Formats: sequence, C-alpha cells, structure tokens
Amino acid sequence: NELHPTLPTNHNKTKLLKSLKNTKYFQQTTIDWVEAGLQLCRQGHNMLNLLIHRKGLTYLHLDYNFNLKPTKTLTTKERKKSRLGNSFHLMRELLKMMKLIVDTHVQFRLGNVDAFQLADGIHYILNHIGQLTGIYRYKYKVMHQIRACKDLKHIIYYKFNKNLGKGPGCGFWQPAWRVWLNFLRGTIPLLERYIGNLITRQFEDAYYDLELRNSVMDDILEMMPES
Amino acid sequence: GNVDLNKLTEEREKLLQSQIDENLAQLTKNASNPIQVNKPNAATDA
Amino acid sequence: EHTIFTQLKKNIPKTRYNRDYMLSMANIPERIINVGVIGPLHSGKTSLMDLLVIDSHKRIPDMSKNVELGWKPLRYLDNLKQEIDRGLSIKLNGSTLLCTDLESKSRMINFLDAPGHVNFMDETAVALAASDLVLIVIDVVEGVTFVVEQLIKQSIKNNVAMCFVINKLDRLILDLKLPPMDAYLKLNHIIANINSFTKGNVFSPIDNNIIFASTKLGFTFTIKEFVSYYYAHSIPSSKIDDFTTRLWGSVYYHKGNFRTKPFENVEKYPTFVEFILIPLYKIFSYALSMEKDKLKNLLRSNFRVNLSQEALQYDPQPFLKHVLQLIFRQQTGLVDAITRCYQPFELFDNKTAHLSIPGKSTPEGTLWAHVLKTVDYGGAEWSLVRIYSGLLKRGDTVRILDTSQSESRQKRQLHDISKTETPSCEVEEIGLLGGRYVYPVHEAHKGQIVLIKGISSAYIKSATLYSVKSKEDMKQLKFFKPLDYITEAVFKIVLQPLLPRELPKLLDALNKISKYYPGVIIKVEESGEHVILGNGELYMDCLLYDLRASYAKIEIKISDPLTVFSESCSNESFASIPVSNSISVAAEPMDSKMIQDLSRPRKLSKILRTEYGWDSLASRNVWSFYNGNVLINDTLPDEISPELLSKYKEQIIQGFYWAVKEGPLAEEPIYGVQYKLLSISVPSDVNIDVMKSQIIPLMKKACYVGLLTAIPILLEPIYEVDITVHAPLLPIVEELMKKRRGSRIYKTIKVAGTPLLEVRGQVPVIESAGFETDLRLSTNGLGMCQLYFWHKIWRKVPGDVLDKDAFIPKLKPAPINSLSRDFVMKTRRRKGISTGGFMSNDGPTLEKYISAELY
Amino acid sequence: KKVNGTSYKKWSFDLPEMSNLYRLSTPLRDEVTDKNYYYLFDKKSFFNGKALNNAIPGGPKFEPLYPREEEEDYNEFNSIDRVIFRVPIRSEYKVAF
RNA sequence: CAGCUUUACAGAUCAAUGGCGGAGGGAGGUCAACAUCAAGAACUGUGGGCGCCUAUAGAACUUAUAACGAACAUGGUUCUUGCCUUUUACCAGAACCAUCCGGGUGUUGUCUCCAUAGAAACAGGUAAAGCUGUAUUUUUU
Ligand SMILES: Nc1nc2c(ncn2[C@@H]2O[C@H](COP(=O)(O)OP(=O)(O)OP(=O)(O)O)[C@@H](O)[C@H]2O)c(=O)[nH]1
Repeated sequence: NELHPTLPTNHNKTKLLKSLKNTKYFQQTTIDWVEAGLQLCRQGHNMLNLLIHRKGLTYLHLDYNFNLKPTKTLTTKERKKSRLGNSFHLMRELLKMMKLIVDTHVQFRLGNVDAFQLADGIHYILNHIGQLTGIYRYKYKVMHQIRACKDLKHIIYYKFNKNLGKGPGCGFWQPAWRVWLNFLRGTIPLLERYIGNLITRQFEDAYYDLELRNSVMDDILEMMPES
Repeated sequence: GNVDLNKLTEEREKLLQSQIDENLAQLTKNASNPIQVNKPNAATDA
Repeated sequence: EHTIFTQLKKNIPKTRYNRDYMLSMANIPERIINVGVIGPLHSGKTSLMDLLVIDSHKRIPDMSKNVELGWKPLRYLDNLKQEIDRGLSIKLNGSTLLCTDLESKSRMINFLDAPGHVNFMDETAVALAASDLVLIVIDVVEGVTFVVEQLIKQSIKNNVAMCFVINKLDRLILDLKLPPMDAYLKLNHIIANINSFTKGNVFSPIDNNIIFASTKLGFTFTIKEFVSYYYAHSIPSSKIDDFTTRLWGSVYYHKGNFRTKPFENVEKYPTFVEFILIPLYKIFSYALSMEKDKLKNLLRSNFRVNLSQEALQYDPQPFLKHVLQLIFRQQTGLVDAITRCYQPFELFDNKTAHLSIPGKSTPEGTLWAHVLKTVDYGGAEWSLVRIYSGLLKRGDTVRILDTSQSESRQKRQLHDISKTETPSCEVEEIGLLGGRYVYPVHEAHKGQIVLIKGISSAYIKSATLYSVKSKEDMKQLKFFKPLDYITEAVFKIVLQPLLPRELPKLLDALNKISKYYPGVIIKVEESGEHVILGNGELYMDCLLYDLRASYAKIEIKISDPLTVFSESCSNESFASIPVSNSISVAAEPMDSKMIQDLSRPRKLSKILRTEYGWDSLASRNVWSFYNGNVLINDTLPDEISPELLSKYKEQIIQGFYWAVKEGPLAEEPIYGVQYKLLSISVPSDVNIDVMKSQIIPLMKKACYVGLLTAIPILLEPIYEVDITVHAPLLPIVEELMKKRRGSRIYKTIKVAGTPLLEVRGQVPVIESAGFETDLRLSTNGLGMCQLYFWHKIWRKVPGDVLDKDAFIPKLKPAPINSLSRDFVMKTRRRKGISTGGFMSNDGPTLEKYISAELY
Repeated sequence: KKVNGTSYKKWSFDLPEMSNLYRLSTPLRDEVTDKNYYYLFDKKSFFNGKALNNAIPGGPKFEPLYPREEEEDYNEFNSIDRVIFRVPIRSEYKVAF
C-alpha cells in the first residue's frame, strides 16, 4: 500500500446531493442506530425480491438472514433461468453480513445476551466471514480481505492472551472492522453500477487490418456519393 | 487512426469526374485465383 | 558581467545582515574567523549550523512549516539527495556568516560543517585544514567518546583553537531525567575528560571555550552570554567578571547581595547549578508541564520576554523550543566564545608551517591559496579554496599544484638553492559558502575560504594555487602538503561496469569521485579491475550512489568488499643472497613502538632512534627510511664507509621505494620492516646510468629475498570499534564478537550518567563487512557501532603463508592458519601473478633456492 | 473550548487530561518509539528489500520486481578464486547498504 | 522617585494637526452551493499599499515523501508470472490512466449564541498600564 499511493482531486459527494436537491429524500431522522440497521436490512431484503421479480420469477426464495436457496422444482431449465450474476450474490452476502452485525446489536439491546458477548459476537462475525458466510464464493478479492482479518485476529489473540485467559471470550473488533469497511468501499461502486444496469433494463489485435479496410471503404464512399 | 488517408481522400474528391468514376475498370484477379481454386479443388475433389 | 551577477544574487535568500557589508569586512583580515564545526556522529553540528543560518537569514526557502515549528530539524547544510535521505551529513558544505558578539563587534565567520560519521574523516580532515578554530561539538549523553578524543588529538596536530560545544543538555534534562545536581556533575566530568584529552590548554565554561547547547530545542549559550542577558539588571558593571568567574566550579552562594562565599551552609545546589542549570530545568518544566498563563507571567517578569498569541497555542516540544529561543537570543554567545578561543594569529603561523613547512610570507608580490576540496555545490564542480595571502580577483589566471606535486617541487627548489610554470587555470567565477547557494563575489581575499569555479582541470583532491611575479617570489614560496586524511583508507571494492560499452563513462565518473570524495584511493589495476579504497562501508556506499546515480548513471557491478593486506615478517632474515640478470639485502621486523612512532639532520635522527628503539650509534648512522609505510632502510655492512660506491645513495634507494610500494607476496605494499644492506658487489666497469638501472631492479629483488627469509606475513588491518550499547546488551555484543574470527574487546567504558556501555574494541576490517548492521539488528536498535582506522593499526593474518596444503573449502570461510595463505593466493590471483585455478608461491633467485635451503 | 464545536473537526487540549489519555492507551499502543528499533523495518527499507528481492527474517517477501536473470558467467571479476568469502554476506546487509 | 506614549475623564476656548474612521460586526453550524488543492515560491509579469510589503498567474527549481488522509480498498487496459483450459472470479508483481471512501482552504449565503458606537485626542491634572535612570588618572567635578 505504502509503495503504491493513490491521488484524488475535485469532487461532489452523493449523500449530500441526495439530502439537498432530490425529492423524495426528506432527512435527518435521529434514529437509534440499531433500528436504522434493521430498516436497511428490511429494505435490502425487499430490493433483492424486487430484482428477482424484474427477472423471470424464480422458484428460489431468500431467508430474512438472506441465505438464498431453492423452494422446489430443481431442474436444468430452472437452473439456467436462475443463475443470474455474481455481483448480485456478493450484494446478498454483504446484506447478510450487515444483518449479522445488526442482529448482534439487536440481541445486545434485548435480553439473552451480554455487552462483552456483543463485542465478541462482532469480532466473530468480522474475523470469520469465512465461517459465517461466503462472499469468498462470489468475489475472491474478498478472500484477501478475509485473510488479512484472520491475520489481525491472530495478532490480537497472542497480544490478548499473555495471561492465563484462553478461549472464545475476546472483544476488540476494531482493525477487522476497519478492514471490512475498506473492502466495502472498494466494492461499493461496482455494485452500484450493477444495480443501475439491472434497473435500466429497458433503456441502454488482428482486427486492425479489417477496421482499416472498412474505414477506408467508407471514406471512399463518402467521397463519391454519386449516381 | 485514419488521419494519413484523409488528405488522399480529399485529393480524390478534388480530382475525379463522374465520367471517370463510371468507367472504372471492373477488376481482374491479377493473381489468377479462381483457376487455382478450380485446380486444387479438382486435385483434392474428395 | 553585472546583469549575470544581479541574477545570481536574486536566486538566493535575502539575509538579515547586509551582504555588501560582509564582503567589505572580508577585505580586512582578523575579521574573518574560519571555523570548522566537527564532532562525533550525530553530535548535531549540522543542526547547529542550520540554527546559525536561520539566525542570519530573513526567510529561508525550503524551510517548510514543520521545520519552522521545530519537529523536523532542518539541516540547511545537508543539501544533497544522498544526505537529505541518508540522515548523515556526508560532505563539506559550510556557510559564511557575519555575526555580532556579546558586545557587538561584527565579524565574518567561514563556518564549515564537517561530517561526524567516522567513515568521512576525509571531510573532517579537510575542515581542519581549512579552519583555524574548530568548533568541537559533543553529545552530552554519549559523553567524550574515543572519537572526540581522537579529533582533539588530531586537531592539536593541525593545529587549531578548540572551542567546545557541549550539545544535548535537553537529553540529560528530558531523556535521562537527571537531577540538576546530577546533570552538573556529569557536565563537570565531561569537561575533565576533555581536559585530559587535551595536552596543553585547559577548558571550562569560564574563559569562553565551552558553549552549552541543545540544537533539537534550538539554543546555545555561554555563561558570559547568559550573564549579559539575565544578570546585568541585578548587579553593577564592576563585579560582573568576578561573578562569572565564581559561577563555575565547586562554589556555592548563600544569601547575600552580592556575596557568594565558596563553601558553605545548609542547602546544596552550587553557583553554576543555582544561576544556570536550575534555571534551565525550571524553564523546561514550566514550558512542558505548567499552565501557560503563569509561565507567560514568569517570562514577562524574570526574563523580559513576551509570548505572542499564536505561540501560546503550540504543541509542547515546539512550544518548548520557541520558549528557549525567546530566552537565549539569536546565538551571539557562541560567536563570542569562538572569538575568545581564537588567539588569534599566534597559532596561525604555526598552523601554516605545519601545512606547508616553516619560513616566511610575502603579501603584495604574490597571492597563494590552498585549494582544499573539490566539491559539487551547485551541480557543477567547484573548488573550496582558502586564500592564505594576497587577493584573488575574478578572471585572474592562476598557477596550480596538486599536493602530489608538492614534495618534488620543494626538493627541486632546495636543489636550485628559464621560467617554468607547469599548469595554469583561468578563474571563471568565485563565491562564498553556502548551504544552498554560492554568493558570487569578484575578489577573494587573504583569510577567507571560497568556492572557485575554474580550479579543477589541473588538480585532484588537494592543491596549492598561487600568482608570483618574480624569481625571488618563487623562491620564497612554499607548497602545502597533502591533507593527512586522518582515518586513511583500508576498505576495498572492485568495480566493473555491467555493460562495458560504458567503461569510459565509468572512468569519467571515477575521476569525479576521486576529486569530490578526497579519501578515495582509486587504483586502476592491470586486469581492468578498477579499485576503490574507501574509509569504509557507509562512505563507499555513499560514493557508489553518487557515481551510480549522478556522476555516471550506469549499472555498475560491485565486488564483495575486500581489504588491502600488507607484507611484513615475524623472524629476522637468515641469508642475504644477491641476484643477477649485483646486490644482496636482508630485513628484520621493526620494534612495535618504533613503528607506532613512525605512523604518527643525521645526528638528530640518530638521537631519535636511540630514544625510540634502543638502537646503537652505528645503527643510527646507517639508516635512511622511506614512504611513510613504514619501512626502514639501513646501510649496515663493513666496507661501505671506506667505499664511495655505497656513497651516492639518492639513486640507490629508488629500487627500495618500488619494493616498498609493491611487495613480493602480493604486489601489496610492505610494512613494519627494518631493512639491512649486507653486500653490494659492483663491478669495475661502471657505465653509471646502466648500473643505476640494474640497482633499481636488483634492490627490489634483494628486498623480496630478505622478506622471504624473514618468515613473511600478510598483515590485515584492524578496525578500531566503538559500540555504545545499552548496558545489559553487552553480553549480546560479546557473543557477536565471539561469533566472527578476528575480534577483541579491549575495554568496557561505562559512560557517566547514562545506560550506555561505550565498549571500545578491535575487529579485522575484512571480517567487518556490514558488522555495524549486524550489531544493530542483534541489539534491537541499540548501540550504534562505529568502525574506523585513525590508528593505522595493522596485525598478522593468523598463521603461516607459503604452505600449499592449507585449507578444505572453496566457497566457505577458511580456518585461521589456512587463512594465513588463502588471502595471499586470492590477492595474487586478483593481481595477475599466478597462473591457474590451482597454484602456489615461491621466490627466485637462485640455485634452486640454495638447494632448498640446503635441504 | 477543547474543540472547534459540535462539528468535531479540530480538538485542542491541556496537559493533565492528555497525560491521562496516554496512560490509558499504554497497554494497547506500546509501540516502542526508539527510532533505531526500526533499523531494517522502515517502509523505505522494505521497499529496498522488495526491489532487491531480499528478506529480513521478520520482514515481508514479494515477487521479485525485475526479471530474475543470472548469467554473470564468471569473469576475472567475480570469480570464485579471486574474491574471498570470509563473511557470509546475508540479505540483512544487502538492504541496509 | 523623573520621562513620554495609551486608556478612562472633568468641564474648556477651540483652532490645530495628526491619528479613527468617515464606521460593518464576532462566533459557530457532521448547514449548504461555488472553486482550488504537497507545501512551496523563488524569479518574472500586473495589481494595490511603500531598494519593499500584500494579492495574483506564468512557469523555473524543490524536496515531495512521512502525514492534502500519520487512512488504505477497488476498477480498466498494456507487460509479466501463475492457475490453464475457460466465464466469471482470481493467485501475485509491474506500468500508466480511472473509481469510489475521506479532507481542507477561501468565495459566499443562510440558521443557533455573544455583541452593541456614531466617533475620540488639544493645555496639562487625576488614576492605571508600557519601557528608560552619588566628585580622588580614560569622558560630567
Ligand atoms: N535529543 C537530542 N537530539 C538532537 C540534538 N541535536 C540534534 N539532535 C537529533 O539527532 C540528529 C542529529 O542531528 P544532525 O545535525 O543531523 O547531526 P550531525 O551533526 O549532522 O551529524 P552528521 O550527520 O555526522 O554531521 C537529528 O535527527 C536531530 O533531530 C539534541 O541536542 N538533543
């Protein structure tokens, strides 16, 4: 990273624009974060369904913890119909991940939980996506991120457990979280583009010689537009 | 990309007549190709 | 002519003092102090110089925000990419500053920033040569290290006035967190050490020689300066000197306006501690720790200095620095101290004699300058030259003499005691130092050091330039010696260029390197294997970078690093046998003390010999040594005193010289031998020239034979080794030392009031090869090693040369006796003396080596 | 007055609080700030290593960054029988100089 | 304990000259819109105020280098490994562009708190603030 830095310049952000000009974005409802997260999850669930509908309506159906699976009628034609894109899958995975973190928060907020457990849960989520859900099945540059997270976790655990304490109980989710955020940032724009494409579903070496031949011919034609 | 021929095209436009265009000689396969096609094919008529 | 000058002036920082005034001053000598700031590695001499520069100038260009604040140091005299990036000052880039004194007698100061890192003593040597006062700097913490002592010793040779700057008070205040009393004690100890290192003079804060400082935090002062600023309100003008005197030493102050009795009552904290160190401590503590308002109030009251509105909102370290600056004003105290130190011109004459033999000067009739260093200040090659007498105007055509052509010239002059000027030089432009610009000037003047642009073509490394107008003037003239570039090269490297289509380019670059870095014996060998003797690793690396990046820009192969070994014997010779195509000679190993003396009028010589090695009168009479290697050449048979054949020696010893230069074992020079002539069977028919020629080979052969007889050896050099470890990592260091072949720990010196075991040592230069890096890694970034060669200490390569069995492995290191030979063989191979991948050593002549020494 | 405001963009403290904060941190971010610790562990050093295809036992390794082409082919320079292998000449060195 | 400068002042003639300006706010906002981005900055050009400050706009050269951001993810093509044989999707290293994720700086406007004159000095008084001060050989006994 150090070796290859990156430069930006002039820009106008999206969120601010949305807040300002675009209806129907009314704004700044001071939500307890958990509620907001839940809402987002719900919306995510809705969106996938909508997308599916827009395509040929499938046999498969999502869980509210997003784990996509087929209802019934497992056939070749069906499979063909319902392969769709890896981008979509990635998005779904992301949503699931979000739910998992949000769900831990929710759990913490209600009973049958602890705060320590919350942190630990978060850590588990982040530092095991590889366990908890496959994005690594859909975009393998997630795998690098996952590896990094794992490494971080490893570093922490020796750092943490110099004393007699040894087991599942450990919070400190920060660097893993950061990594995940970075990954998301890396991935968002492409995902957004994909989504746009999906919605706008009605509206939009050695060939060189051939090209030359064509182009020249065209030029010639232009030159002589006679009888 | 296609710049080196533009001048040539322009020149062509300037020069030619309609009559000249009309009387462009329909071109003969100077590398007697169809004969060769005939001959190989006949040799290797399967 | 004028427009160009104006343009040049424009492309530069505008100074707080007037440049014109400075120039004017430079016309008049006694108003130009040439100072070389010189110290150990990372004393902070460059930093200090930067401070001075800052003080001088209105605004400096590259002086960014951070540097201004005081986080990063700004080294205004780093200049070059190498140096900026490296962290080391690496050449001699000084500057010229008009500075006022305590009592503002303006005086222009040619400051020169020498590098601290030992492998650049070359530069230090140059600085010394240039400078008539030498600002030694010291790290408080690391203390008076061996390096400092060495510098002092070598400065008392030069010779020069030694102003000391004890830099890094900040580190004892803040890092070591010494109690003020403890700090004072430490300082005292340091001073004592310095004094010990010195022979003649005594050094102390009183009498303006010490200058206490911390360049990180950016403040220097002398006691006197302090008194001037902040003890003139409280006392009358009559009892101020007395007060100052009282200030230093085992002296106390119990309540009494204005007495002050030596010793003592109830409470401790001496005068020094009381009126200086304690105050400093207070300042530090309030600057960091106190609420700001109170501090401000204090500063309004006690020091009469005002914190601005912005300055209150600085972060502690920067803030602290600012406070310090406010307190101790733009550093005139240092200047004052320097002035006090420099006699002046009692020493100056002596110094000049040392450089260029004793005699007498000639002002108006002829100008003479010491071309000291060639450098690359503004890209192009300049020459830093000290005009010693006369005045050198722009466009003047000037005589030149490289200090190779110096001794010879002197000899010629002596002999003399048609005109013949051997080379010349048109002086295209001249200017001042420096930092990041040459201030161009028409007139060079007797006293001032200046960069001249025409001077280069003829000379390399060091030189004497002059402009005589007569034969008498010429006769009067003396020539500077070559600079005793204290450390002396050892460390070898062999270059090839990767694509020898560009050998020429490499050669060109190599010349530049030789010029620009003057501690670089670059031998071009017979077999296309261009060689570079650096001081050491780091220096070599720097040079390589300069060459491979800037002065050449080619992919350039580089051998694993070697060293020059040299030829000497253990036992005496046993059979002087002549040679014919007729002299025989034989050599004895010299006494160690004598050798050491050599490393550092016939009757007089004899006396000296007697004093040294207990040599008899006959022995004294016989001798006639050469080269500064060292070897000694004795005319000790029976018949020679009656004979006039052995008379006329000047011719005879040419052969000996050659022999000394290029030995038998390796064509690698001879060392540490007392040669003795035993027979010179000259025939009846002379033909004198022919005879001389014969002798010239024959003598060499004889010498070789003698060496062979004497159980000869290759001598390795040894690096003397500083290591400044944290105490409990000394075992690690010891282990490391053990791990390699040659090495030794002479003395673990505990540094006063630190955790730093200054553990001096010896290491063979060969087995060094990045030793520093190894030391640092092992000792987890603790104990900066330093390797060096000031001593010119050689030693036996363990075991017996001339043994064909020797060793087992090719690729691996060889055992110690075995090694005795292996190096020799490899050296021979490198030279192009042996023939084959398997070979041996033996010396003709003759008679089958006397029938294999009679079986 | 210890910040710009509720925007929370610039912050500016006094000492004791800062000290306390530092103390609190100590367990977590005890990075040993003796600059020399990082000799052969600076970013620059790492970069150098990368461009030299060279390691440090602790440090990272890479794909070699230039075409790994030997074929020096044993000249009078860089022979076995000319140069002398007293020192092992580790990679540690190659990046440090 | 003396000096002049400034503030509060009392009533003066009131010129007079200077200052003060013929008065336009100061904060801050996870409020926007608009530019312009390493800090330079020399040097030249042109403004506005006195060999020189303050704005700009044109390159030189800088060191960037560690930190516009003590932050680090992702694309696209070309070269090169390697999966290999392929669609992604990639392993891991280059090159050059781009993509987000953040940021300042001023230009403005708007929303929440802190403000608050419409002009004073001359002549020296009162009160405070800011700096300057004991003759016997070289200055004034
Ligand atoms: N603690 C402390 N550090 C200092 C002091 N002076 C300088 N340094 C730091 O130590 C280093 C030495 O400063 P330099 O001026 O580069 O040392 P130098 O005199 O140039 O040494 P050479 O490179 O050999 O010439 C810098 O990184 C400084 O920040 C000091 O008084 N106290």
